[PDB]
Amino acid sequence: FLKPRLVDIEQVSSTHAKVTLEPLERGFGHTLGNALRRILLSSMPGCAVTEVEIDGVLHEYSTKEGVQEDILEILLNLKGLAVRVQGKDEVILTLNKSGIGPVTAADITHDGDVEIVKPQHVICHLTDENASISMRIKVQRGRGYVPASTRIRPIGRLLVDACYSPVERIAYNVEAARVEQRTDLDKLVIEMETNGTIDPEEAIRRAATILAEQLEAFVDLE
Amino acid sequence: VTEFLKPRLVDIEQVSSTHAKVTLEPLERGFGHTLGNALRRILLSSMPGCAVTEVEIDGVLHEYSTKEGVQEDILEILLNLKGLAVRVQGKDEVILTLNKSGIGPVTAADITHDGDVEIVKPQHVICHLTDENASISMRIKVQRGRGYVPASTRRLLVDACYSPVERIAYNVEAARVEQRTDLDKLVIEMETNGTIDPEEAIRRAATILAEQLEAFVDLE
Amino acid sequence: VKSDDVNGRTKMYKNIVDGNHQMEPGMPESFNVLLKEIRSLGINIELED
Amino acid sequence: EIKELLKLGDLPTSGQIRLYDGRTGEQFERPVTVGYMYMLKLNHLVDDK
Amino acid sequence: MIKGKQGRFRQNLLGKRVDYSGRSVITVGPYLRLHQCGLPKKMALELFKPFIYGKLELRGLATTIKAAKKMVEREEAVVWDILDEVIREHPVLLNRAPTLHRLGIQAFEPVLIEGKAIQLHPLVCAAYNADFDGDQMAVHVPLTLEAQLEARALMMSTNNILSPANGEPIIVPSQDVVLGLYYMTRDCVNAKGEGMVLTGPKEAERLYRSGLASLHARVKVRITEYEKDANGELVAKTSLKDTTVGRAILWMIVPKGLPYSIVNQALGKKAISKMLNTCYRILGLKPTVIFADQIMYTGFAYAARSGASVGID
Amino acid sequence: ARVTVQDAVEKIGNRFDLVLVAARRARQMQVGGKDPLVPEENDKTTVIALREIEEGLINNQILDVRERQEQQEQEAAEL
Amino acid sequence: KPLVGTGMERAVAVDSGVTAVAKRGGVVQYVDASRIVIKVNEDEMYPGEAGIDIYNLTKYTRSNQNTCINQMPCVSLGEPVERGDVLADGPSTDLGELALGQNMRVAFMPWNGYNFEDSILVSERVVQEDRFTTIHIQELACVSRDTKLGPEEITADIPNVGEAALSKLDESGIVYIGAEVTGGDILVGKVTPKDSSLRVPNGVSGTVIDVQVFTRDGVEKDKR
RNA sequence: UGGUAGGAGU
Ligand SMILES: [Mg+2]
Repeated sequence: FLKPRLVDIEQVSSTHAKVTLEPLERGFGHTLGNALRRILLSSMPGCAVTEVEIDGVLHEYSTKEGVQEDILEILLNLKGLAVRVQGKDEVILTLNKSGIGPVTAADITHDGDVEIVKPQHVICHLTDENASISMRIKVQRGRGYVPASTRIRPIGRLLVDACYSPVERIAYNVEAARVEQRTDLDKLVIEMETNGTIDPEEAIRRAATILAEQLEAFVDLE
Repeated sequence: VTEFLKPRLVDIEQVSSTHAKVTLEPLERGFGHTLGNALRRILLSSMPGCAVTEVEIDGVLHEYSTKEGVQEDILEILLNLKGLAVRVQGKDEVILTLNKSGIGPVTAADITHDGDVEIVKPQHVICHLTDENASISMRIKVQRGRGYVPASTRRLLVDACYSPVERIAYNVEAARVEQRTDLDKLVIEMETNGTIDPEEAIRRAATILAEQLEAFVDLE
Repeated sequence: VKSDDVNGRTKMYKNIVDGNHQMEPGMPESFNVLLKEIRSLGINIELED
Repeated sequence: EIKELLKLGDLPTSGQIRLYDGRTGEQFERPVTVGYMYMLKLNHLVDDK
Repeated sequence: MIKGKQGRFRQNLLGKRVDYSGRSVITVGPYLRLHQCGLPKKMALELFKPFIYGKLELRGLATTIKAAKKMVEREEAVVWDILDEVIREHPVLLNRAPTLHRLGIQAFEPVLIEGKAIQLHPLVCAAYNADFDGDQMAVHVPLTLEAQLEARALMMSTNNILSPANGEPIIVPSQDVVLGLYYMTRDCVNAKGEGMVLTGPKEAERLYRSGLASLHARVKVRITEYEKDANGELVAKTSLKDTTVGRAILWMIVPKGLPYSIVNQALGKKAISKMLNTCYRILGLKPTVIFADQIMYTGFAYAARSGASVGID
Repeated sequence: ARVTVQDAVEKIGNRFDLVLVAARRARQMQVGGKDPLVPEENDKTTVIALREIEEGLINNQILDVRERQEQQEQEAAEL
Repeated sequence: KPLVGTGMERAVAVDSGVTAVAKRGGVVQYVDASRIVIKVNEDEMYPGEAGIDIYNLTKYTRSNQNTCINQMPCVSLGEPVERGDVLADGPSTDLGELALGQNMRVAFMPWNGYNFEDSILVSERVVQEDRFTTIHIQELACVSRDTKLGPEEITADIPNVGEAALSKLDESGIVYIGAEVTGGDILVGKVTPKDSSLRVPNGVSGTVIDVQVFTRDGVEKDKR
């Protein structure tokens, strides 16, 4: 049995990448592709936002004066914010902005361990230059989808839904690969669509590590 | 957050010597299906084994014909030889011969011992000889392969079944744990030809699958 | 026991928590209400023994 | 006109795509209709029932 | 206030409202067996409250009734373990809003599920006339021991196989299971794996799974067929038969007594009903129940694998 | 987790007095100090009594004779 | 908005009172999540005491069916508008088009019996992006009845209850605006001479958006 | 609370 090795991590965009596997025996390509796709779409580490506090507002059904968008819409916009923390599993982000103009994610005060993948993301629009907005964004590390109802104190804190999942679209194809003279060798290429927080090769490595760890359940160590 | 639930052989029930049913402790959501499908594909497609691939009989020279004194048809003879399960030590290509005359079923033990090759069930019946004076001289050739190889892809040609596994069926139903309400329980069925026990078949399949991921798991 | 017998209701509830699953039939209160209603029209209803 | 509009994009005219099973990973036979449909959520909730 | 629908006689004397009852929307569950039914955790906790109190008092976690009531209201971890013991073998009565049949109310063995909807067996829904489009069904809990024995012996869905109106069976594969069985048991003129000769049904399943042979390819499979020629004894008969891969695969779930002639055909809805009735006539009740469950599971699985779809073409 | 009753019905054909005798036996188990004859495996008294009835070791006459023996034992302890 | 529709949805959206339609055209001087101010063009502008009309949007308010009604400003700052164009989107409207529901990818095939007769199987992606979440507004009313043995009062101190219940309440016995109440939590004091306090019914868990207090003419007013 | 209609679901 030939051992698959990762040869290309070719990226066509910041959020789109294709990872190819050159050597594969017949029948192994589809098995590995399906298992990898399921284990990537299922469980990957993410860094979605969990909490948000705004000084003016009390409950997320209110409206802030001077802000174009509703507070619920602001929370929904924040839910899609993609951010990666490379040093901590918890961080507090502060956003301060004043004057007329859209409030983009680039306006968030940033630390060394926190970076924004797409600064062009917009949070809310300020229509009156007198009005100002301030937030305390709380970011946690997790996996899967954790609804805001299943958390298990102050009035000011606003709870948002948490969906820690860097990947959102995985597709794979099995193609014939020519190695030396023998045929039946298959090449598996996996096309990924992340939000930019998780590297492709690291994602494949983590997914395969989880798959190998789970295989030890019904087999002795090998 | 990288910790995952790990089952430990919650139930390995042996219906018979060649048939078993395996159950697993609560698995995370969706891991039952992927584990079961991966094991199913590995067992049906890529499992080393030895089986009969072609047979030459001096009595009959065509696929459809008749042998005097043999109540079994020529087609039934191929099925009986194909169902035979044999394991070979070391040598990858060996030819087995069998000659017999007289009334009585031609059991598997009737074949020549031929040294290293072993027959799992000597009671296997190949053909029946209706006449005492009737005789059968047949020569089978076996080799080691991987998976099922139909005769169409391939002097009588019989489709080979290298894999020891006859039937695989995995079923997933919900399991309950106090912390997590939605979890998966994997139920794996097993039907081997008897050369390799079902537990050993599962162990070998899992070992192959985990060996295929050696390069990916780096500095872990 | 589940609808009208108030004595039956309380006895059944007390029996269940004690591990017993007996049942006292009794008489529904709706029937007694009907008896009084018919007696209120000058028609004599009696559960004669 | 619908077929012409589909041909304007890079879509099959028949309107059916070959779908692959999510868990098994093996493609379905008999190409299956796929499209975008406007769906409503009715007031007959379940926690109120 | 005595006569009429609003009077005592119709409204209260014959239509008493019952405690230990609940109502929720129903939804289909294909995982269930014939005798089982889904039941939300909250609904089961509310219905079986006195049993939970009694179990808590017996085990000793709660000294008094007030402590047990508070603990249940807190829905602590121990309460769920106690609940699982209580409803382990306690049938619950399920009925639809219009109850025309005797079968309009049936007893099931409940399984705890998450959500707010009662999961009902697909085969059972034919008798209930349920449609799974906002349909509602009320549940009732038999308290007394005699009532539990009575529900188990008479009202359980496994007992109601034949309708009282006529001898025809009341459970029958209806919509998707019959479509899957019809798709499986069909023949194509040319298909992958045609002309093969197979050892048995297990080989047919292995070939179809690996993709070497199509589900409709005509092949020759050796079939072990059992016929009860003797009174109470079965004699095996093995022979080569000209059947498709799909028919051979379906033969695995068929019980021992039945002949092979039933599976060989195209297996429409009438054919499936006739096969179930034949199983009931020959092998009794328990094999018929197991066969019905196997038929439903296999039909659902192969209908899903078929990917049958409707299009404008 | 008994699913069928037919096998127990074969013992008592009426299937209506089967409910009565099984209820009486289960009441004997769960109210009195009587311990089941057939081995128990985390089952309710319903199924325990039904399984005893299936095995043929419980019947209406058997319950009657057992009650007579208990009555004789009770009257013996009096004197 | 529906991907495929009849085309009259715009007419039925504007012809109802849900959307705010500009009576006089002009430019949008000031826009906000609460209100829109329109600077009227000179030609349409009346000579005497010429001014600018102000559109006040109705934010989250309970409807007859206990559903939320809100106006979303669909115009930006400085964007010109004319007479008869929609300025704010009412409930279930998108840019002046009747948007009753959502359009999602649909496949017609049986799937393991989960869509048996009329059942529908929905991907978890539908739940994840909250594209079918609906707001529901409930109204709970409390009345200070004048029963015998002294009038019933709405006061903070409730006999024989834990301090945790009073923690959510303010010092005046009313629930704070924005408190995440749950079923059974006390909302008002409602102490009767002799206890019966209005509380959230079981199965209800939502934030309290506002409280309205109506008081009889002549009696004192509590601090809240 | 309780009696009436009013609309709706199966
Ligand atoms: Mg319906």
